[PDB]
Amino acid sequence: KTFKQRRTFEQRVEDVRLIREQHPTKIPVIIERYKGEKQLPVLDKTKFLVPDHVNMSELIKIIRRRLQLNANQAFFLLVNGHSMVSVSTPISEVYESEKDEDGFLYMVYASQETF
Ligand SMILES: CC(=O)Nc1cccc(NC(N)=O)c1
Ligand SMILES: [Cl-]
Repeated sequence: KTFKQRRTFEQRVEDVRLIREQHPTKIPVIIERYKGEKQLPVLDKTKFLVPDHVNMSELIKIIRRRLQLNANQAFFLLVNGHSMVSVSTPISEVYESEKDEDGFLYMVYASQETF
């Protein structure tokens, strides 16, 4: 059902290596809806190539637009399984510290802070 369940560790590593070769300025991001989530819709895809200069605040705005949310729908994003300490960090810096061993950066979204 989840990305890590659909693709082998070998397959995920090789896909991150191809993104380094073909899209060297992009961060490879996996974005999934929390398995408990009732309110927010599912995304149209799972794997996102994010420009490495955007900060987490801008990436939250990007995901809100992709989900076509309105002003008063709540949205919380986990990175590497936990809350973001800051939304001001460039995603290139977030990637270096929070990347998975497969080389993806894993994010999960919910309408509650309580995941
Ligand atoms: C055994 C082997 O190929 N290793 C390796 C390690 C890091 C990066 C890459 N290539 C890449 N396109 O990111 C390949
Ligand atoms: Cl690129």
